[PDB]
Amino acid sequence: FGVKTEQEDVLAKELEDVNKWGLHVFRIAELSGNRPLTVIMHTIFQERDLLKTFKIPVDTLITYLMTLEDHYHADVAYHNNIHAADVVQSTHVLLSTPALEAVFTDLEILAAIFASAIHDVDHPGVSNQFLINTNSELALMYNDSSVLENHHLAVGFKLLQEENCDIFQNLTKKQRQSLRKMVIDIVLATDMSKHMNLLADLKTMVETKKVTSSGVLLLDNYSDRIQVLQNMVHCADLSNPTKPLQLYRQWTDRIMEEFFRQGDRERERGMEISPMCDKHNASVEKSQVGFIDYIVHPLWETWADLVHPDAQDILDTLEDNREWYQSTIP
Ligand SMILES: COc1ccc(C2=NN(C3CCCCCC3)C(=O)C2(C)C)cc1OCCCCOc1ccc(-c2nnn[nH]2)cc1
Ligand SMILES: [Mg+2]
Ligand SMILES: [Mg+2]
Ligand SMILES: [Zn+2]
Repeated sequence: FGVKTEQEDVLAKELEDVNKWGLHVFRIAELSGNRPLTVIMHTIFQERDLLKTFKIPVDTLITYLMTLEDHYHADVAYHNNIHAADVVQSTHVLLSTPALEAVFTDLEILAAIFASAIHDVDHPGVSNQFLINTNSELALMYNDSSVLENHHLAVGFKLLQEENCDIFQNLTKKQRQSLRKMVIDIVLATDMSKHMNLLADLKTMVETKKVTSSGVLLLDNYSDRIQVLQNMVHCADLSNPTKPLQLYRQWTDRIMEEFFRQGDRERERGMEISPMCDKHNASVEKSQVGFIDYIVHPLWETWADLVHPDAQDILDTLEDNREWYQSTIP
């Protein structure tokens, strides 16, 4: 044929939901043969006309995406290619919000989506602090500073150097330097050690908010533009509790598998077991309510204020999920 396979058709039908919060990302992972990041990135690049805008050869895009997807670990429960695909797709929906219409350049949009795609690549499924405490090679290479996030960037960029992988080959040096700086600034902002300063800056921006040509945010300097993109990808990274409950609970199962495996490695080595990593002293439900109350709701309430009323349904889902987890605590 020159026509898709029946499995390719069922996948194409699921990918019609790519512009919606609550995409069936686990179903896309199954239908694509464990290629959700490649098919979601390819769909988004075609939808936003990024191949034409950036003169990206389609074979180069697909080669890079498969290579990037292959550097995520299928034997890590949470920080895998499905999480990367989910953050990409969630960023893509946030970039389309009414309040940001015509705000960002094509290069800023490419930076946010590419950053989302690479932001956890080659994640070993243990925390920065675990890597530091174990004298791991990664912690030594990055001098204990944003160890994982430095690594994700270095890998994401180094893979551009593999055979037919340079998706930026037709960008000018000016475009490449601007893109690279923005991608670095965004992925380094995914380190949870930066969360309280990012949130403080987002709150300051909401308090001093300006809108222009009616209803659209005014961002007239790099500091403000990069801060919104950093907070946007950080919101996407912390989006699991804002999703329909069938999706959220799969994310909770996966993060707790990864945390409990780290806690097993800590216990067996005589280390202090990290917060929420002890399967013998766990409350999954209390931990989700704490996560929402102290991290996810303060961030998403502030994001919702910046883009008000655009994120009202996302904030309502978060509040409903929080009440659901609270109601299951013995
Ligand atoms: C779908 O689910 C989760 C997805 C991801 C995480 C993460 N978590 N983090 C780190 C976040 C910071 C806390 C440590 C964990 C690591 C990541 O790097 C990431 C990987 C972002 C976690 C998910 O949920 C698992 C429950 C954690 C409970 O998080 C909290 C926080 C705060 C208080 C609190 N404060 N004051 N009083 N209580 C209680 C509980
Ligand atoms: Mg592995
Ligand atoms: Mg990360
Ligand atoms: Zn992540």
